[PDB]
Amino acid sequence: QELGNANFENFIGATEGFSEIAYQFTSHILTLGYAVMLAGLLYFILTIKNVDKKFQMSNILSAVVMVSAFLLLYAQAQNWTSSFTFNEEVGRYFLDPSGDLFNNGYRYLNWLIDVPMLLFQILFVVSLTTSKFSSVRNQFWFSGAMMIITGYIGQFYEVSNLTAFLVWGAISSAFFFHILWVMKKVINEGKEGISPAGQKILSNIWILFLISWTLYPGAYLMPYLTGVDGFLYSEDGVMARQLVYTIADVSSKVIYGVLLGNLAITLSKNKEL
Amino acid sequence: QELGNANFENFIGATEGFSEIAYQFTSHILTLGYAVMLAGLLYFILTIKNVDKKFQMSNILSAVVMVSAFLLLYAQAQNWTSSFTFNEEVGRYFLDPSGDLFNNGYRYLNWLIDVPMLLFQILFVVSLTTSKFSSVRNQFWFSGAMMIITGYIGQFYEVSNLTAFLVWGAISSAFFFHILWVMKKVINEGKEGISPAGQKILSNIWILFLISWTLYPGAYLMPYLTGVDGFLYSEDGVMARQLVYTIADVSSKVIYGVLLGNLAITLSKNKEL
Amino acid sequence: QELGNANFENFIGATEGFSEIAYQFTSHILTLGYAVMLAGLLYFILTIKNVDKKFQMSNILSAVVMVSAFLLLYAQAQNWTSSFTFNEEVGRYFLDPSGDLFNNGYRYLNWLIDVPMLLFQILFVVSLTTSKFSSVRNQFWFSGAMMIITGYIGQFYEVSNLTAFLVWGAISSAFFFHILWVMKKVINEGKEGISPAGQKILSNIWILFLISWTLYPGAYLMPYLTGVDGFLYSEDGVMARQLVYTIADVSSKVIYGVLLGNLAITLSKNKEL
Amino acid sequence: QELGNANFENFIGATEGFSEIAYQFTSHILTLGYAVMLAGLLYFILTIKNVDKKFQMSNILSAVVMVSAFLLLYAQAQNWTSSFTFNEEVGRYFLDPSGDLFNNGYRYLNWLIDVPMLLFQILFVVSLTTSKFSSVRNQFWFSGAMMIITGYIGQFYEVSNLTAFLVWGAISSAFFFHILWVMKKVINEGKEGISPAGQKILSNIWILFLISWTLYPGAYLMPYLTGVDGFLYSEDGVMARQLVYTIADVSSKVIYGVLLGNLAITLSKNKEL
Amino acid sequence: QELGNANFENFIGATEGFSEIAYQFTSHILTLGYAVMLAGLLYFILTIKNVDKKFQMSNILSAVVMVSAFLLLYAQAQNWTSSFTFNEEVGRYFLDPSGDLFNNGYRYLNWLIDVPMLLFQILFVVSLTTSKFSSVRNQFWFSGAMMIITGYIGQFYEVSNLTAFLVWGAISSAFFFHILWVMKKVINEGKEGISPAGQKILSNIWILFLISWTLYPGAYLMPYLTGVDGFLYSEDGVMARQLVYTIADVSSKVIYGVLLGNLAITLSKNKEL
Ligand SMILES: CCCCCCCC/C=C\CCCCCCCC(=O)OC[C@H](O)CO
Ligand SMILES: CCCCCCCC/C=C\CCCCCCCC(=O)OC[C@H](O)CO
Ligand SMILES: CCCCCCCC/C=C\CCCCCCCC(=O)OC[C@H](O)CO
Ligand SMILES: *C/C=C(C)/C=C/C=C(C)/C=C/C1=C(C)CCCC1(C)C
Ligand SMILES: *C/C=C(C)/C=C/C=C(C)/C=C/C1=C(C)CCCC1(C)C
Ligand SMILES: *C/C=C(C)/C=C/C=C(C)/C=C/C1=C(C)CCCC1(C)C
Ligand SMILES: *C/C=C(C)/C=C/C=C(C)/C=C/C1=C(C)CCCC1(C)C
Ligand SMILES: *C/C=C(C)/C=C/C=C(C)/C=C/C1=C(C)CCCC1(C)C
Ligand SMILES: CCCCCCCCO[C@@H]1O[C@H](CO)[C@@H](O)[C@H](O)[C@H]1O
Ligand SMILES: CCCCCCCCO[C@@H]1O[C@H](CO)[C@@H](O)[C@H](O)[C@H]1O
Ligand SMILES: CCCCCCCCO[C@@H]1O[C@H](CO)[C@@H](O)[C@H](O)[C@H]1O
Ligand SMILES: CCCCCCCCO[C@@H]1O[C@H](CO)[C@@H](O)[C@H](O)[C@H]1O
Ligand SMILES: CCCCCCCCO[C@@H]1O[C@H](CO)[C@@H](O)[C@H](O)[C@H]1O
Ligand code: NA
Ligand code: NA
Ligand code: NA
Ligand code: NA
Ligand code: NA
Ligand code: NA
Ligand code: NA
Ligand code: NA
Ligand code: NA
Ligand code: NA
Repeated sequence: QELGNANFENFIGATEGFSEIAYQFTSHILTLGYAVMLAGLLYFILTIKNVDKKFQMSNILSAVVMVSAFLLLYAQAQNWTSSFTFNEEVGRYFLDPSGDLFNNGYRYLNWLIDVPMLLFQILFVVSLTTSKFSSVRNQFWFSGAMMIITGYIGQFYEVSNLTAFLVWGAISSAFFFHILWVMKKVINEGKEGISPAGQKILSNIWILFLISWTLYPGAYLMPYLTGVDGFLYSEDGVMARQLVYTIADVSSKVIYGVLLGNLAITLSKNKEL
Repeated sequence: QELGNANFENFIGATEGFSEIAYQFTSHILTLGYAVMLAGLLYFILTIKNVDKKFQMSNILSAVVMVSAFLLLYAQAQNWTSSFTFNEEVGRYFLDPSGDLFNNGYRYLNWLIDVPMLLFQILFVVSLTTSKFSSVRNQFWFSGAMMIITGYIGQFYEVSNLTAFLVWGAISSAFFFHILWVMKKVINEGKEGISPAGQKILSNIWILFLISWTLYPGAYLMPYLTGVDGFLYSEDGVMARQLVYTIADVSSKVIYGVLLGNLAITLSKNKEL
Repeated sequence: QELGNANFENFIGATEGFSEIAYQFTSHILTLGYAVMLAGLLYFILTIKNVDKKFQMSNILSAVVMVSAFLLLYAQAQNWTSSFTFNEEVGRYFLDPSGDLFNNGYRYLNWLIDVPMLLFQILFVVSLTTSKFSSVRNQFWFSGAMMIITGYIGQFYEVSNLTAFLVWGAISSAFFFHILWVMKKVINEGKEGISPAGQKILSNIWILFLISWTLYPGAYLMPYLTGVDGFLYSEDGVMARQLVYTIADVSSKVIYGVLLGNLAITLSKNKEL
Repeated sequence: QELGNANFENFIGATEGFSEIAYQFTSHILTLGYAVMLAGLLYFILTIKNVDKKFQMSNILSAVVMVSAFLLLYAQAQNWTSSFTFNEEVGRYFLDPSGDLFNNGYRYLNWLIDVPMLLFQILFVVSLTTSKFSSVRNQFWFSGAMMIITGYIGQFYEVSNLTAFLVWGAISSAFFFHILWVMKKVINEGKEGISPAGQKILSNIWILFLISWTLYPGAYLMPYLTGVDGFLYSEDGVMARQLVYTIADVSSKVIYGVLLGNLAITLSKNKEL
Repeated sequence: QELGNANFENFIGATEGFSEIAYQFTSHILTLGYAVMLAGLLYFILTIKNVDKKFQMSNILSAVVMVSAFLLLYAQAQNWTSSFTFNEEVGRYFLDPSGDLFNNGYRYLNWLIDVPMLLFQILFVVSLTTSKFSSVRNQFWFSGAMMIITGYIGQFYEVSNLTAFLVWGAISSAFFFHILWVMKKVINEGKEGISPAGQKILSNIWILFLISWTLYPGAYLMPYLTGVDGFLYSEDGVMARQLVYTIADVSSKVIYGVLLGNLAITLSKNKEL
């Protein structure tokens, strides 16, 4: 059976198949994912007036990201259940090509919304000092797009061409390091001339950002993090990848948005928190 | 046939199958469930302005839980009708593995929204005295997460390994007892320095909370509450489990939210009821 | 063919099948049903501020019922088209058990929202005199639940056990008569000490309530209202039942809600009719 | 192949089948239809505050009609693609009875919302001089209902019984002429005592109303407007019917609603166009 | 096999089929498309109050376009995955006629919303000088309709009749040039009597408009832009066409709407950027 430039989920599914626990867990974690995003959409809309007018764009951009993430995770939850079907003889779920092959690439192109908007929205809460707004925005958006597109190309080859997978991944990582660099400056400048309570929130935002964003390259490498024929090149690695994505999605989008909202409240003249 | 680590609904469905009443009732009760949650979402949004600004976060968190519960019960309603198909020869509904096995685990991971948010929202209505907000929140969220995850692992073994089922269930129960303990403190402190009308509502909330939350471990054990080859290890137990879930869902999420809203009104300077 | 405890729609569908007109009409009338409810949801939300704050809960409860009725009629519309499939050889639609048997019981459990909320909402518009709010509410909700649950059990036996059908129906009818009794008291007390305009609307509400609610037991009996092998034990009775449900649904939920809104306007100090 | 009392789309589909252009166009025009209605729903809600309070009910009733038309055209768009399936051997789309026969009757029962509400809403913008509001409303609603129900019965016989088709159509046309008569009076009285700009809009509304509403009986007769075995008794007539419906739907519901909104603005003390 | 007047996607799909990358990418880019539009819908609604009342109609018309584009791209995303199915033997996705042939014509008829509304909305932000509002609107709408309808007819013949394809395309292009001419006048008059900041935004809008709108005829010609049996008459051309549509959709609808919003803010007495 030729699968070509397909994600490793399809190779595990076509050879060993998935146990009840592996198949059900992956469905459950994607379902939790899209439920969090629709709940988050409601939260960010309903709390718009908790902050001064100038900060409300951050709530709006959080809502924009919630719409993207809800739609994508809802679609992927259906893609999972469509791509793997129970075999009564062996009692496992095997690749069902009539559902299409499963592909994580759905996430990557939707990041062309998420990444630009997540990076942009902090610039509506913090005030820059030494950095120029337009310059930070342009660097975030350029490096964001390049990081996503190079990684997108890479993940198609995660089984078919390990070399292409690692080279494209390495190129993507360079743009990622640039984003980390710029965001660190933005957090530092944001701390300047605000209450200590605001400064503490920005310290928390930086840690959240660094960990949550690093989880995505972690999900990229997941199948090979225990090397060739390792523990993770298995249904266990399939489960781990979607779990890491869901932790990263909730952390990078919802918790990030909530912390920015809390910062906006502290910076708001009327509001106290 | 080989079903592995699957819920007992699939064993009943694959051996005896379900009568018209058992199959239809389970579909009906899940449909009522998701209808209550979407109706509740509308209620919590439309009543936001019935309470002082400081209490409105409770309405918002109720709405967040309604989104989670609606999405999950809607999905599970479809999962039920997909997993069991009419056999014309015998006139009963039998396991249809092309629909996937039925799994209650969908509920468990979505509780990672419901439980944390339900426990959190009371802290936006009552005032603590001796207990610290952040400390109560952290205990609720840590013990809530551990209770859910341990029970989640357990329910996969409810047929395949009764020992694992009972041990994981027992560990989960310990975290549950801790939650009951902390919530009792919160209700007691909440009663201090408020009107007798408010105190009565908090007394009602405690009883509602204790009964509604205890129904979940009840649903966990349901198939075995009449022992080996008991009355409940049957389509009658399948019906009973989803009925208990729906009573618990409506009670723990909607009625809880309504009572908290009514408490917020009594604590609101402008508002009266 | 063995259908067990199934609604008579399935017996007609499995024996005679449905003509184009019978099949299409039943689909059309259910589609009109769910369209009216979603349109009504929009109407009740958009007119909230047309009445004094104290009356707005009636708009909210109308909206809650609209959500329930929309969801249920939308689901039942799909259930109808799934349960009956065209046979090319004879040119009629026959029972397709792969879609599941058709069951009116979906409506019954959703009445656990509709009935309690419809009975409750009038208590936010009229003022009681001799009766206590909590007492009327409790009687409405207790007798409402018992009426629904006993009728729900009954309708499963409408073909398989005419005796059980009529006995459960009779028990349900007793609870219905109690509801009619309590609602008559509520209307009488509501008329006391209000404008003639208000009194006229309450007279209209009583007639609407009495006729619209009585249509439901009419739908229950429909197949047998022309006796054994009568005109209505046919596709014509199948059509008649869903037509009566749709007239009852629109009358009891939407028109009732509109009249209560109009009553609220007349009782509103700020608002004018 | 026995189709019985079915619309002519099914006879063309079962005999000649549909070319790529005929099948795709019909799908496209229904898709445009439902898109216009959901976009219109948003427009009528967002512009509510552009007119004086007394005129806002017209926006609300426009929104109500948008909900009905969106739901119906969305359902019919799916019904079209379900009822006709590609035959690879000849490269045409043929009747697929597993999808159900296609029926325009879906539209007719939903007109029980559209027609009453479209006729009603003008009475919240114009002021009558000779005519009583309640009397005009009752005439519109009675004649609207009778026009719809008689036409609904007729269209089932458009192939099976040309005589029934034409007689029911003729009876329906009588009620239609009554509606045209009453609406002409309403427009004339509406022009009395308003600005010339308002009078011009009402002149436009009358022309729009007369043409857009006459398109519906045009769609009814479409297959036979070129006589027996004429050009229109073909895939070309199938296309023409749905095109005429979509022009009529957009004109009678959206453009009508926009012109009424524009009239309301001119009659509004605060507002100007 | 015989495909008749069908888009070239179906010819590639039926002969060579699509690689994993070609099939998945096309699905991903359409998914991004509809996600951007629903996120944009939320953005345009939530930012309505960021501009003076007189400019808010531009936000409303942006929202209207978002509804159209979301619905269309969502439907087309499903049409793509329905029209091509994995062949296990060769590991490619081939035409699945049971899903219907794929057709870009869905986009064209929905442009009867998008094009008229996009051209109209600028007239609620800029002030004309020498040109009449009604005259510019009428020219936009007439030439817009003719451009769309002629191109719509053309694209059905892109394989079956290259001559019809190029002639209808040429006629469509003439109406397009007229639109470019009128929009240039509108931009010029719009620049008169506004701040240099406003003039810069209008310069950007003109460039965006010219490039984004020209991408549509580019997508029309895509398969033949490398001549007969060129590189683009392939899965690579299929990918390129949907990529160009998505870039054009985001640019012409969302970015255009955002720039108009930014212009409205600069022209707003209360607000500043
Ligand atoms: C055994 C087979 C025969 C069965 C035939 C049944 C006949 C039922 C007739 C009337 C229902 C009256 C029920 C009483 C309603 C109780 C209301 C209630 O529970 O609320 C009390 C309220 O609080 C006050 O203070
Ligand atoms: C076959 C090759 C195609 C040739 C390419 C044609 C391009 C120009 C088309 C039309 C120009 C004028 C059309 C204007 C249509 C009416 C709108 C209008 O100008 O009227 C406004 C009214 O006067 C209120 O002020
Ligand atoms: C802005 C986003 C766009 C990104 C999407 C990329 C898709 C590339 C599309 C077109 C390039 C091809 C231009 C064609 C120029 C070559 C002409 C040619 O090859 O000659 C024709 C042939 O030789 C005579 O028979
Ligand atoms: C919610 C969406 C977010 C925050 C997306 C973030 C995505 C990344 C940080 C992706 C990074 C990658 C690498 C650093 C290397 C491998 C390829 C990527 C794109 C997964
Ligand atoms: C609406 C969601 C709610 C209130 C969820 C509550 C869940 C529980 C209280 C679960 C408790 C469990 C045990 C104590 C033992 C067995 C495993 C669990 C997780 C079902
Ligand atoms: C919109 C929902 C409403 C108003 C539901 C009303 C339901 C009833 C009045 C049901 C009555 C019944 C009987 C009195 C006898 C037979 C069984 C029932 C439940 C259909
Ligand atoms: C959007 C809904 C509208 C405006 C509905 C209008 C429907 C009609 C004017 C129908 C008229 C008919 C006749 C006059 C004869 C044939 C049967 C009808 C019902 C199509
Ligand atoms: C978002 C929708 C937009 C902006 C649509 C624009 C459509 C066009 C500019 C279409 C132009 C065409 C030609 C100039 C020639 C070929 C046929 C068309 C219709 C694609
Ligand atoms: C930085 C992390 C990258 C480490 C690369 C590890 C090389 C993995 O090696 C690969 O493992 C697969 C599954 O085990 C095998 O099927 C492949 O044949 C093999 O190339
Ligand atoms: C704390 C409540 C747990 C009670 C444990 C009951 C033990 C049931 O025992 C189990 O019952 C099943 C169904 O009858 C049988 O199929 C199994 O063989 C048997 O092990
Ligand atoms: C309306 C309340 C009383 C109704 C009782 C009517 C008795 C119905 O009688 C039933 O009729 C069915 C269809 O005709 C038959 O198939 C059954 O054999 C017969 O028991
Ligand atoms: C007012 C318009 C009514 C005209 C009705 C006359 C047309 C009836 O002609 C019908 O045409 C069908 C297809 O062309 C044939 O299949 C039928 O046999 C024939 O009766
Ligand atoms: C202005 C751009 C239009 C250029 C028209 C080029 C003519 C293309 O020629 C066509 O190429 C197809 C694909 O290779 C072939 O299948 C056709 O047989 C051939 O007619
Ligand atoms: Na599956
Ligand atoms: Na598929
Ligand atoms: Na089923
Ligand atoms: Na499946
Ligand atoms: Na069907
Ligand atoms: Na089924
Ligand atoms: Na089709
Ligand atoms: Na079907
Ligand atoms: Na596919
Ligand atoms: Na199909």
